[PDB]
Amino acid sequence: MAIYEINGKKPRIHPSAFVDENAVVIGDVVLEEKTSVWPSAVLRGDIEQIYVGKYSNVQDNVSIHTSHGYPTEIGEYVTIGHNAMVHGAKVGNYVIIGISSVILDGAKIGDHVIIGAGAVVPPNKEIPDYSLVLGVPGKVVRQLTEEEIEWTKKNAEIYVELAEKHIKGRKRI
Amino acid sequence: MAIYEINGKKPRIHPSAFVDENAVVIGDVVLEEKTSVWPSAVLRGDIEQIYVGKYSNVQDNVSIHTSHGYPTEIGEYVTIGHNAMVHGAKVGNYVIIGISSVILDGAKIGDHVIIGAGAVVPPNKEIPDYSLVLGVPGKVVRQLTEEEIEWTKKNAEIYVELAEKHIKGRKRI
Amino acid sequence: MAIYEINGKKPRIHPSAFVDENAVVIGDVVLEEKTSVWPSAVLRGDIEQIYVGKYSNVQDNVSIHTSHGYPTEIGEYVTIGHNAMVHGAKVGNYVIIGISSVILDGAKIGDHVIIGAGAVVPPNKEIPDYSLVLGVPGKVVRQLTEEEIEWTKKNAEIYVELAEKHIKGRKRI
Ligand SMILES: [Ca+2]
Ligand SMILES: [Ca+2]
Ligand SMILES: [Ca+2]
Ligand SMILES: [Ca+2]
Ligand SMILES: [Ca+2]
Ligand SMILES: [Ca+2]
Ligand SMILES: [Ca+2]
Ligand SMILES: [Ca+2]
Ligand SMILES: [Cl-]
Ligand SMILES: [Cl-]
Ligand SMILES: [Cl-]
Ligand SMILES: [Zn+2]
Ligand SMILES: [Zn+2]
Ligand SMILES: [Zn+2]
Repeated sequence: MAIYEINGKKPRIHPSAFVDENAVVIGDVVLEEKTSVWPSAVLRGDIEQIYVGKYSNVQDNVSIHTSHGYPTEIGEYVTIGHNAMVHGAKVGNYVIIGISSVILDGAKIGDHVIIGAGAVVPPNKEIPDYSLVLGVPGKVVRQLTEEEIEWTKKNAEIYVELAEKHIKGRKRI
Repeated sequence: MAIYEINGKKPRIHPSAFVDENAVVIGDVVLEEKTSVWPSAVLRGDIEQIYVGKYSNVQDNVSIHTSHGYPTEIGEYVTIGHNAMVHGAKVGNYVIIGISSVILDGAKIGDHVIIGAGAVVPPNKEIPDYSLVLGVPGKVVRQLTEEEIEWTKKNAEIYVELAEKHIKGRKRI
Repeated sequence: MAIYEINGKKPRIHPSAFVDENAVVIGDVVLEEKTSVWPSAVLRGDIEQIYVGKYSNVQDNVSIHTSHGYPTEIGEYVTIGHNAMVHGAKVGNYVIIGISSVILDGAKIGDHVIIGAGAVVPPNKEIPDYSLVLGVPGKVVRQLTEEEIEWTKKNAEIYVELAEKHIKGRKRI
């Protein structure tokens, strides 16, 4: 994307990662292998670090930030849905963060979790593995089905391929 | 906006359309006559096509995407509110998509419909004509009034004029 | 940010304000001393004026707009959270607009108010001072605590310092 350093920090971006030139990555941000950051997404690492694990995607118009003492750590095969916002939270592996949802400071999202579109996970809220979270404040309404569990990985894999397609075939006109 | 092709697809944009240079239009996207795409809006046509009918506007920080087998088709005189997100859905004519609302895959929004701000239309949800939709999950709470019906067109017309004003009078400083 | 005039209006920006180059400021917009506009934020002053008072911040992916007869006026020490949207509303001093929340036309937000993440303040809704607002439609659920009241200022002060850090230490790479 448009990539920036701020005072002593430069983003650490794996060569295989896709960062749309219209995305904004600033400071203390780590993007691992096969990650992807889409148009208009903002990863502002000007306070605590923002870490994005392997095979994870940060979709269009998403914002990721932190609070003092609350870094944002994202696991592997994580899908951060369009227009969602993650703030100073810990997100496990195989997690689908719903479109336009919000994850607040201190929250701990387990593995194989789906956060519904528009849901808001309150500060310090701990979400167990295999949970479906809906509402504002977000509640665990039930456990995921086998189909949804397979989807928590599939969604991310689709993006890994999409990222490569953009890396190789995008052309500004 | 910042316009891009991806592998064999180039956006088809009508000469009268306004696409803010800060918007992002990629791939298989069709923008008809008198449409407008505002700052920070993202129309990513990298899977299925995104079609935007005549006199329709896609406001600031909006994201439009699709899923395999689920293209996004927008009708005429449609207002896609600031920060809203439309994903693989069919939207009819004279529809006001509320600010920061979400329309999910397979949804079919009828004509002369108003989706409230922050509402979430679930996947495959069918919304009848003349409906007011509120909530998460979005429910049809009542039919529109005559004033609201006239507004479903007026809102779009205001934007058609606004688009022309920007086309002719915008200047970067 | 990317700054623009539209027909006779040029933004009035105080020398001390920070406007990220990835933000979009258009037309009739006033940004006072020590204000800050972050990446992907959009302040579109193409209808009525958008005024942002001293020490206030407009975070990443936020959109601010107006309606005919409804300008947007923001007071001092106001924090407009990531991905929030303010439309033709009046916001007082020491107000925290929650992440991904929505403030609609004609709304009047009092001083020392916290709007919860994802909440939607309905058109013409008046929120009294020292209120905590939650829900859709947004309701005053209780008065703020002393800690929250001190936070309504602290949040903004953190940003004033952050803005200066970016003004002096940002570097594109
Ligand atoms: Ca390695
Ligand atoms: Ca944006
Ligand atoms: Ca948003
Ligand atoms: Ca390969
Ligand atoms: Ca024609
Ligand atoms: Ca004309
Ligand atoms: Ca002064
Ligand atoms: Ca100083
Ligand atoms: Cl729970
Ligand atoms: Cl219904
Ligand atoms: Cl109330
Ligand atoms: Zn923040
Ligand atoms: Zn998508
Ligand atoms: Zn508007």
